[PDB]
Amino acid sequence: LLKFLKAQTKTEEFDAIKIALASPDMIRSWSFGEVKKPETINYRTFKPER
Amino acid sequence: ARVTVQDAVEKIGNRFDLVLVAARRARQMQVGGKDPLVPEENDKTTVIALREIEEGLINNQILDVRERQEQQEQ
Amino acid sequence: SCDTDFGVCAHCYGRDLARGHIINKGEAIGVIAAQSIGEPGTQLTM
Amino acid sequence: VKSDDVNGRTKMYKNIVDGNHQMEPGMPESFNVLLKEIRSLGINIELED
Amino acid sequence: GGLPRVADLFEARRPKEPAILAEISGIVSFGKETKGKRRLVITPVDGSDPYEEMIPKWRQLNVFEGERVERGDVISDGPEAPHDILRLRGVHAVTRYIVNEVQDVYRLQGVKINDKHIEVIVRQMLRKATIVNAGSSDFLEGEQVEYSRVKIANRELEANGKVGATYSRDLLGITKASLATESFISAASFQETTRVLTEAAVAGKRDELRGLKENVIVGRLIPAGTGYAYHQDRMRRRAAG
Amino acid sequence: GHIELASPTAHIWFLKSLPSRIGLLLDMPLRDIERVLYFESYVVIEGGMTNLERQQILTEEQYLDALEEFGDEFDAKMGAEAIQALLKSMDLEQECEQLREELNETNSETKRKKLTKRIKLLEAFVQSGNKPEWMILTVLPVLPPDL
Amino acid sequence: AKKMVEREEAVVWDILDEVIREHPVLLNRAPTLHRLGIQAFEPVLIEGKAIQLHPLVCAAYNADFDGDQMAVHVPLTLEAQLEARALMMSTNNILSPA
RNA sequence: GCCGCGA
DNA sequence: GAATGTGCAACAGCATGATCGCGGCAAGCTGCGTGCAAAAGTCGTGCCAGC
Ligand SMILES: [Mg+2]
Ligand SMILES: [Zn+2]
Repeated sequence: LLKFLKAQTKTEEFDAIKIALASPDMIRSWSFGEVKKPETINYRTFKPER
Repeated sequence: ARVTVQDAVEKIGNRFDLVLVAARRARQMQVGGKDPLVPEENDKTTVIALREIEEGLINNQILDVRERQEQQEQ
Repeated sequence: SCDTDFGVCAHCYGRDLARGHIINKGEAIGVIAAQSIGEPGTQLTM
Repeated sequence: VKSDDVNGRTKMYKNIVDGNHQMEPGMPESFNVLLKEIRSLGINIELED
Repeated sequence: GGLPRVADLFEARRPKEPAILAEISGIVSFGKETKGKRRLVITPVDGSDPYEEMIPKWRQLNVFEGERVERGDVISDGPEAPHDILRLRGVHAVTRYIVNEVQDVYRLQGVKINDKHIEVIVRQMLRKATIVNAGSSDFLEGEQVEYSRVKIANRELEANGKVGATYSRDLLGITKASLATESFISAASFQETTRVLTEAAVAGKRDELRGLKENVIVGRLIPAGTGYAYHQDRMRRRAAG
Repeated sequence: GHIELASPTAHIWFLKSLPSRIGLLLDMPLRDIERVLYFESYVVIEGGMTNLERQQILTEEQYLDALEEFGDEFDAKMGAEAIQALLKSMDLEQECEQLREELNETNSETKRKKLTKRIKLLEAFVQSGNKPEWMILTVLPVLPPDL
Repeated sequence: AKKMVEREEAVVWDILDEVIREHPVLLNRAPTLHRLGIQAFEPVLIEGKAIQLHPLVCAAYNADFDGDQMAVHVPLTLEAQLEARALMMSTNNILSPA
């Protein structure tokens, strides 16, 4: 489970940029999670929020 | 050294394809596995390729047939 | 009146003003024309 | 290869130090940033194959 | 005068006082039920389909008699808009008018500019033809002249030659003909980006990166100069699958 | 990432523009839609049995009057949820066919431009695979932190 | 190599002269109006801090020596070097494309 | 971001 | 002879207004609280192993 490259393979062949409206399902597909707290960084630990 | 490239322009006339041909020849003579066909005057490979084009012993057709010959040799 | 699609013929466009020869394929003539027209104007007396 | 190619810059530097003068271009990060901004709106933009 | 007029000429802005023109046969008719609305309703029979025009009477009429007024003749004096020249006189006339008029500004101030450069930009103003016929999936819309010419040629090549639809060529300003390009990546990097993105989003269109600005934004080789050779080889690969 | 709004909101991109997509897609003026979008007026939907129209712009007082008189069969919502419901309830194909029938049956230079613009937008919507209900969003994406 | 470049020994200057020999470099002035406002040149090393520009091209640059400044870009690619030598060189563009 | 400055 | 729509003009809102450099400042600092289980960490205390 070694010798893997992702930065190099991130350059994928492409053409014809396409633009359309974003469905809620597609937006959730983009999303890796849900944000619920307005705070960003706590000063008690100098670490990002949960 | 070549101050002007008009002779290279008139050897094969596009002013655009000669850039590609000279870049290919410079790559061949720079990355290795090739030697200049014109006496080397301590100048860089770019002008050596341009002078080879100007003197008429480097063009697209003979470069392609050279690629074929070295491909068939191996 | 070039009649060609997506570009201009090398004959309908005359010789390029930079060199005595006729213009060759692949020359971006639109940018050259726009720069030629817009280079003055800074000296036009409005 | 001069401004926004994160790996292109390093590849170009390595080639020049080697002495290759090879381009090996890539995808500028500015356009990826622009795509992320546009997707952050209600607009979906993507690259076709 | 001056040179806020090179911009005005290229913007194709109609002047304050247009000079109306006539049709093939401008027979004298004076007025016809002019009444309150305008005055001097000219009704040239021209054999068939008379061309009714309305004049607000604030402008005098030059040609009193019939005199067999031909198409494009000046019925009333005044500065003529370039739009009317294209409709009535032809494509060549609008190029001759724009080129001569814009060269007046440059020649007065001692500036030498070749006529080809002005004609090249005029060509970019002479796209987006409007169809006045039907049959070939086109009807009263603004469509690229290149697409219309290509579709007509294919239709004319086949047996069904009557499917070809006649078109009317339009003249747009440089600020307007730029935003009317069929590719959304360009024309959104120049002017109002909010408007272009909404129309591009609802239409679900594609850019295809055919021009110079798109490839510059993406970072590929532009399809011009040295990059023209690379782009041509790629096209054959896509065509050949 | 994303955030769920727990209540549909209207995209400022489409509602506020001189050629407003939803405005000319609903055959209603920008003043009325911008008015319902801030709860100051109600829009009723359906109500075929009652005398209320499909796109009525009845205000609050008219809402209480209808509730006293019509009671049931009157479905009106104040927020963008009503806009979403009446966007979903629309049948694009039959509306486009009716618009084309009206355009070819009656010729008038005043209504011709509006009919052509509406049919063009409807054709683009049906052919592009988009859905009008996606115009107003219930889930909001957020930018990556490093940007 | 990095340390000896920082120390700037004489052989470093000799190698810099060797590298500079026939590598074109393209100079441009700030308000690039037409395509002649950016031109390729063969560099010659001078013991100073100001760029020495050939007078005959100044009319093309709209540049006068009363405080003007110009920027230098290195075409660090074989294709870029050929393009600078064959398309950008001052000896190449003598007639203006207007 | 303001303020001043060079072509 | 009164009635019904099409053209039309004033009007309010949107979008834009050259490029590349240099030097200095002044900020911009952001939002609880709560009482308890539940957990985790800590401190005073005693332990064996090395010199
Ligand atoms: Mg000066
Ligand atoms: Zn032609």
